[PDB]
Amino acid sequence: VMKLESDKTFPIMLEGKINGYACVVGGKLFRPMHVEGKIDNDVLAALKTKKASKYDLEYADVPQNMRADTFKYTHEKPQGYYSWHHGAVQYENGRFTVPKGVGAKGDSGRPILDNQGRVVAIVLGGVNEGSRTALSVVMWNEKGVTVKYTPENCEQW
Amino acid sequence: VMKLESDKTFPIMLEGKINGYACVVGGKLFRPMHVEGKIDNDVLAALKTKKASKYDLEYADVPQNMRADTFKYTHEKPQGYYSWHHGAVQYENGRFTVPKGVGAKGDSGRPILDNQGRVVAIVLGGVNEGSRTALSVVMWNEKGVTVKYTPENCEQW
Amino acid sequence: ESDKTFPIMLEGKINGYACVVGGKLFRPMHVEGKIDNDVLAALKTKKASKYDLEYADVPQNMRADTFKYTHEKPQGYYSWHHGAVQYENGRFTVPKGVGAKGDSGRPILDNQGRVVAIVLGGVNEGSRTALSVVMWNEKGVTVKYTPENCEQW
Repeated sequence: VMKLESDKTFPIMLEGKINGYACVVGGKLFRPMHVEGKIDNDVLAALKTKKASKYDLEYADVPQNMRADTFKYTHEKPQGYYSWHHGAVQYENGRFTVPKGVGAKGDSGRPILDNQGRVVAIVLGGVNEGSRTALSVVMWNEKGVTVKYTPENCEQW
Repeated sequence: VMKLESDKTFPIMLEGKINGYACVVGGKLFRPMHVEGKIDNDVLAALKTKKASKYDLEYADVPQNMRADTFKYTHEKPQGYYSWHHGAVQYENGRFTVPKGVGAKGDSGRPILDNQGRVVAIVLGGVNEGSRTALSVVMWNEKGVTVKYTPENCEQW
Repeated sequence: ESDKTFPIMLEGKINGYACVVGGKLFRPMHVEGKIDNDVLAALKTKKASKYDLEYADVPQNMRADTFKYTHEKPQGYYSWHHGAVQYENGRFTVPKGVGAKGDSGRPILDNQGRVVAIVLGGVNEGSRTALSVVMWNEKGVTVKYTPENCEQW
């Protein structure tokens, strides 16, 4: 039994450029609503999406054959660190932050993960606040309720 | 357990039981006047309501943080079928009907929706007329004017 | 048996190789072209970017006719299409002047003919050339090792 985890995030192409990302979490597929482009994946690109303006997210149910190859998600956000494509992600007092100079237009849609490989949030954008850059994200509390958090003067990515 | 859609109808409690429902439509919260009890949502339960005896409806503007996530309504009511918590609702000859045995005390305030998810009416009560049971409701016409219809010998739910 | 690794054709040349290991088809992600086998060439692959690989579950009527792999990498000699390979310090090495563009995808086997790693690239380090590979540990976990300044093949 060879367990090779496959990509669960996919670049959204626009004018031949990576304008953001989509990902599959909990049998669903998500993409930031403010981000335009075509998912670099035929199968997923064809799926019709329901829109949730409140969360700047569009989503669709992933095909049956993919139901088992998606990110698991959790509400557990103890203060400490997590990871995302660019590296270390800090979580403290309800805000996710990354190092100054990391993160810019194009990262919208990237997931944030705990050490157990579980998704704790999806990035929508950010803003530099001194030595750190605070992120705008979609998260989830214990009840499964989706919550969107956006920092002061945030910039959509 | 991911919840992407917000609730739009909320039960009204009275002595531990559900006595009726309130719902958010067009940025406003509606509640049947004849129904007493506390809305099971602290923010909505505290809003000061404006009364309109004629329509047996109480209402108040929803706080902006919820204005966007409320039902869309319409005056379009072509003869045919609609839906509500209990199932198929028929609309013919200017009145809504449901099968016998469906609809009772506790259903006042529930909305009836069209296939596009828009609210066409709010239930205030009903009366059995044989194989079918006729509903009392408040609807909306062209001018956006609220209109109330009550079958013969109706009884408030 | 005998054909478990196939060439990946591009513009008429062999840009690399694909192989079936443990009921799965493997193909380097940085290698473009079509597998030299309609059956494998027809399967839809999933991307495994962290490992620079693309794979697909081979059909059932084939799972038994594919390479058998192992995590067992005891210091010693191994083999591949170009000859001897040495495993020492969690690193696979080949003699200098051996291995280059077109080898990505080739498997390395133990004395029992079991795959122990798939070649992704390599970088010369004097008399020996260090290989970048994809392998497995004592837990069935797929791993990717890449030497410094490793050029893709």
